[PDB]
Amino acid sequence: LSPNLIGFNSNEGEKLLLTSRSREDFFPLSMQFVTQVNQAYCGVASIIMVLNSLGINAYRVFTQDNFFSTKAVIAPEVVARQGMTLDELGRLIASYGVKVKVNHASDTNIEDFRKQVAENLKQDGNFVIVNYLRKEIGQERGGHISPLAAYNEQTDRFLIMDVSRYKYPPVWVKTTDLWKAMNTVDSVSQKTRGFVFVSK
Ligand SMILES: *C(=O)[C@H](CS)NC(=O)CC[C@H](N)C(=O)O
Ligand SMILES: [Ca+2]
Ligand SMILES: [Cl-]
Repeated sequence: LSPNLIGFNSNEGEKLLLTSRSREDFFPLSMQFVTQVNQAYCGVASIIMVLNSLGINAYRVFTQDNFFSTKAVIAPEVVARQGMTLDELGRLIASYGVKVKVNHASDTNIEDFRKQVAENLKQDGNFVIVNYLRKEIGQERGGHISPLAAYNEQTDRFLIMDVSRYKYPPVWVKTTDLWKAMNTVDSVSQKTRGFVFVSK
């Protein structure tokens, strides 16, 4: 990992969870944590984690293999090649009748991101998924999607539950770096990246 990130797979990373007071969502999300089934499915993995964490009925559970079994929003063949945009992520979640608030970085700011997300992370029954450019947080890749689990107030870092579990552990990222990474233009959408709030 680049030195600006603190891996959850370290004593320091564990301590950031232990000293966080905005960490409720870590529990149900970790309980549903999955590895993206292929290199393009980060958004699908993120969605099914959140849907299962919310208790959404599809035992009747969501799976990356059953998610598209919704197709009218975006075809699985398109997602397999290109992933999904922030707006497509919103619509895919909404296709199962769940409430979504999509926040493009261009329409908000770092202070409101931090405040609203930190408050959300204290609450069960709702969740946050981020869409960000990996290069901007010191990681390898283009645009990625994963849920957020916790916020450490002392260090101003958010815990990303990275669904690329074969490649990276969950990481604690500085708010400033995560903001910079969301405040990037996705060439597919020609819109900024950002974050989504998900609730019943
Ligand atoms: C994760 O597996 C995929 C890899 S392409 N990423 C996304 O679905 C986000 C894609 C979107 N266009 C972006 O660039 O942020
Ligand atoms: Ca929450
Ligand atoms: Cl799965």
